[PDB]
Amino acid sequence: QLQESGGGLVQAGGSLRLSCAASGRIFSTNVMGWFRQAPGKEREFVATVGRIGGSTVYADFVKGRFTLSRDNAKNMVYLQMNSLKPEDTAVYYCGARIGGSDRLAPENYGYWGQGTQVTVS
Amino acid sequence: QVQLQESGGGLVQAGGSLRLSCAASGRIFSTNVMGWFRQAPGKEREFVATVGRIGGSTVYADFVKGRFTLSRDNAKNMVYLQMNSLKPEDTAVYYCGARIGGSDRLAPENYGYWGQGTQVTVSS
Amino acid sequence: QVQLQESGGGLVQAGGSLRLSCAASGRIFSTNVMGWFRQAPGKEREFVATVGRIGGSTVYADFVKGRFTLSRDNAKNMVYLQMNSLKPEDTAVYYCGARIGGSDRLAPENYGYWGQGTQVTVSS
Amino acid sequence: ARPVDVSVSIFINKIYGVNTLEQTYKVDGYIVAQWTGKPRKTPGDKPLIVENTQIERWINNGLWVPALEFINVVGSPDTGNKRLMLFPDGRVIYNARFLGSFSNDMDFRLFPFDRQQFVLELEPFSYNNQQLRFSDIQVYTENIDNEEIDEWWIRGKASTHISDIRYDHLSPNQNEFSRITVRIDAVRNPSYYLWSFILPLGLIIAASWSVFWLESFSERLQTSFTCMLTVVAYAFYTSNILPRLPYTTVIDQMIIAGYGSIFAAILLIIFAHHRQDDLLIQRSRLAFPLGFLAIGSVLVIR
Amino acid sequence: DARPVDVSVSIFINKIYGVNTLEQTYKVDGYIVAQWTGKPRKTPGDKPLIVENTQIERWINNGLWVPALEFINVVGSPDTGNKRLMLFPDGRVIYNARFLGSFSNDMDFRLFPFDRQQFVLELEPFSYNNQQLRFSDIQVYTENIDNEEIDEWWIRGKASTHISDIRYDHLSSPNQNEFSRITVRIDAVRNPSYYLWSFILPLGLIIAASWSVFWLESFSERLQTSFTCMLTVVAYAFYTSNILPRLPYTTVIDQMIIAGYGSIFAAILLIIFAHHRDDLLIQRSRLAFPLGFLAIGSV
Ligand code: NA
Repeated sequence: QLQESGGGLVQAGGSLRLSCAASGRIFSTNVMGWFRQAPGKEREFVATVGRIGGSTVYADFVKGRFTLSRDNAKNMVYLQMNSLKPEDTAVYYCGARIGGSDRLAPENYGYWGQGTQVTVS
Repeated sequence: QVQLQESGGGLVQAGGSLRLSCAASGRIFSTNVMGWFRQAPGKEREFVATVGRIGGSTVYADFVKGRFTLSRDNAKNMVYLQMNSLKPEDTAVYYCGARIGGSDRLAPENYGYWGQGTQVTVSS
Repeated sequence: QVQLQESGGGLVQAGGSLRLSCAASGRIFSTNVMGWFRQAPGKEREFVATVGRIGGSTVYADFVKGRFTLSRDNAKNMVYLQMNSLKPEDTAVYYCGARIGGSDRLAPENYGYWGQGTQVTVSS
Repeated sequence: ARPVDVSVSIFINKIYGVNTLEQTYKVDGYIVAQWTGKPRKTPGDKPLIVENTQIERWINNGLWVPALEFINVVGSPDTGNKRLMLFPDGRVIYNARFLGSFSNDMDFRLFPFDRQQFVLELEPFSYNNQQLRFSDIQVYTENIDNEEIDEWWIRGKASTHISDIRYDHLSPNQNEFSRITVRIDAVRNPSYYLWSFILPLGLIIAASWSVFWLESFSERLQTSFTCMLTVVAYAFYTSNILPRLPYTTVIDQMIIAGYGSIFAAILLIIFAHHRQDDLLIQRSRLAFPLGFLAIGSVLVIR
Repeated sequence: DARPVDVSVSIFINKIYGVNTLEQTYKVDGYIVAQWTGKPRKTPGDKPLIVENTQIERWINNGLWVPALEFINVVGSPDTGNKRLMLFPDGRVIYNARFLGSFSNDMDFRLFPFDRQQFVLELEPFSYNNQQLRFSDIQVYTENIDNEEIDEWWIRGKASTHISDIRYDHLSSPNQNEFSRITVRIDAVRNPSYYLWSFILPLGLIIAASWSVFWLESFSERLQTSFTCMLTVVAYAFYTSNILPRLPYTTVIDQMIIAGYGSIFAAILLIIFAHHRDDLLIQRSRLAFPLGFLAIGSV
C-alpha cells in the first residue's frame, strides 16, 4: 500500500513537497517512482531512481525543477517540486516497480496510491 | 486458406494513372506477405512490388523507376498499387499473390493463393 | 561401378592438335570427378587436368602452359581435352580417371576406374 | 548557448541470442543521428558523403561528432559501415550499422510462458543536456511474415522515452544527461516446450500413480523405484535443453512435485502394509491424483 | 546532371556451412567482385594497376572513389581477408575482396530432417542511392560438387539472382530515397540419410517393441514392462535432444517421441481397465492397439 500527500494549490512559480509513505514488503525505496495524470491525459512518468548509484531518472519536462529524495529510515520518498507552472497541474501518483525492464514505464508499476492533487494557477 | 481478388485496372493512355487494389480474405493476419506481379502474353510472370523486411521499406522491380507506389491498409486487409506515368510496356494482367514460405520476397515460387488478376492496358 | 573409355589419340607432328574424349558409364553423378593423366614409357603417371573447385576454374599441370583446355558435356557424361601446339615431350598414353575421394585432385592416388588409355605420339 | 538538438532513429534488424544466465541479448541494427551545425561549402553545393576511414580525417580537422554510448551494451559493439552526410546548410547526419550485446533485467520464472522487454539505452558519453539533448526518437522494426517459425513473438510497436539522468557525483546545472530508451515487448513461443516437455512430464508423473493398481505390496514398492528413476531420467533431459538459470521455473517445480509424489507413494505403500492388509488406503487411486492437481494449481500462482 | 554509376558485380560462393537453426543464420565464405568505370587515368606502362590491402587507403585519400557495399543480411561485420583494386587507364575500376560472414534469412525447419532452405545474400550500397549508383548485372559462381553423399546439404538448381530497388519512407529529406539491391539465393535440401537410420529407424523399433506388452500373459507383467518401455523412450528422447538441432517448434522426430509416450501411456490404461472390468478378451488388442496408433498417426 502507498499513500501520497503534500499536494494543494500553489501560485505559478511556487513550490511543493510531495510525500509517499510506503508500507509492506519493500526492502528499499529504490523501487518507488512518481507519476502524474492530468484530466483527459495519460499517466506520465515524473521521477525514479537511477540504476547505478548516484543517478536519478527524471522526465524531460522536469528540467531540473523537481528533485526526488528518499528517507529509508521512515521508508519514504519525497518529490521536491519548484518553479511550478500551470502545465504541472495534475494528480501526482506514487508507484512501486514490480519487475519489468523499464523504469519509465507505468506498466511495470503496481500498488499505486490514491494520488494527491497538485494545482497551479 | 486465403483468396485474393484484384481490381482497379483498365484502359489508359500513355502517361496516365491507375490504382490497383487487392482484397484478401481468410487465414491472413498481416498484409506484409502480399505482393503484386504482372504477366503479359509472350513473357514470363515477373515481380513488381512487395513490402520490405524492415519497417518503412518497399521492394520494387527495376522497371518501376519510382513510378509505382505500394500502400497498405492492415485494418481492411487490402493493398493498393498506385501506378503513374504509365508506359505502353506496362501493359499486362497484374496478379496479387500471398507469400507461402521460402525466404525470397522476389521469387514467385514462394507465392501462392494467386488471384484472377486485373488487366492493365496502356495505349499511345 | 564405373567404366571409362578414352579416344581421340593418334599420330601428329610437332605443333599439331588433338582432341581427346572420355566417356563415363555407371554409378557416376557428375563429370567433375573426371581428370586427365598421362604416362610415358618408363615415367611415373603424371597429372594433366581436372575441374577446379569453384565454378569457372580448371587445374592444369605446370607443363600445359595454356596449350590444353578441358571441357565437358554433363548431359552425356563426357569430358574433352583439346591439345594444341603439341611437342615431342607430350608423347605418352593419356589416361582418364575418376576421382574417388581424398582432398587432392592433383594426386593420381585419389583416382580410380582408370581407362585403357589412348596413345598420343608427337613426331619430332 | 542552447544545446545541440540531436534527432535519433534506430532501425532494429534482429534480436536474438538470449543468454539467460547473463541476462543479455544481441541486437543488429542501424543508428542514425542528425543535428545542425554551422553552414559549410561542399562540392557543387550538394550534400557530401564521407564513409568509414575518411570520417577520421574530418574529425581531426575540427568536425564535431559526439560519441553516443549504449548505456546497456556489454562490451564494445561490433560497428560495421558508417558514414557522414554533410549538408551545406550545416546539417550533419551520422549513420552506422551495429551489432551489440545488450543487457537488462530478465525474469524467466514463468518459463516457457515468460514475457520479456528488450531495451536499448542511448546517452551521450561526454556532453550533458545543456550541450547536447535528444530532441526526438523513432524506431523501425522488422515486418514479420509469420511468427510461427520464430522463437519470440513481438507484441506492440516499439516504445520510446526521452528522459534526463541526473548524476549526484558530478557536483551548477551541468550534471544531467539526455537518455533515449527503446523497448521491444515479446512473448516466448511455447509450442515446443508445451508438447515435448510439459506434456510428456505430465504423462510420466500421472503414470507413477499406476502403482496403486498393483495387487501386491511387493509390486507396488518395487515399481515406485522405476518411477523415481524415470523422473531422474527425465531430469537430465530437461536440464540438457532448458536454459541455465539461478532459480527454479515452472517445469522445475513440476519435476520437484514429481519427486515428492513418488516418494509419498513409497511411504503410503509402506504405511498401508503395517497399519493394521489395508487395501482400503491402498485405494488412494483418486486421492493421490487429486492431491497433486490441487498443489499443482497453487504452484503457478505467479 | 550525371547518370548513375553502373556497377557490375560477381560473387563466388566457396562454402555455405555452419547453419545455426535457432538463430536462423549460416556462414558464407566467398569473393565479391565489383566493376565500374571512372575518369580515365594514367598508369605505369599503360597497363592495369594493382593496389592491395592497406595501400587502398592511400588511393581513397588521394581522391579515388570507392563506394562501400554492405551485405544487408550479414550479422555483424564480415571477416574480410585480402582486398584489391585494379585500375585501368581507360577508367575501369575492379574491386575484389575475400569475405567470410554470418548471414541471416527466414529459415523454416519444421519438416526436419526433410527441410528445404533458401540461403541468400543481399548486397546494397551503404550511402549512394540509385541516382548515383545502380547495379547493372550480377553473376554468381558456386562450387563444383563431386559426390554429395558426404555433404550435409544437397544443392538443387542454379543460383538465382535479382536486381531490384528498395525505397525507404524515412529518406524524404526530392527523389533520392531509393537504393539498388542485388539478391543471390542458393536452394538446397538437407541430407536425411543420417537421421533416418540413426534416429527415425531405432525410434520405430522402440515404439513397435512397446506394443509387445499385450503378449505378456500376467497383468503384473504387462504394466511393469510398460515402465521399462516408458523409460526407453525417455532415454531415447534425451539421445535425440543431445544431437538434433534446437528449434522453437516440434519436428517429425519430436512428434514420434511424443507418440511413443502416448502409446505407452494409453497401453498402461488399457492394461488396468481390462483388469478391473481379468478380462483377457480385450487383451487380444495386439492388433487393435497398433492399428489405432497408425490410424491416428495419419491425422
Ligand atoms: Na527393473
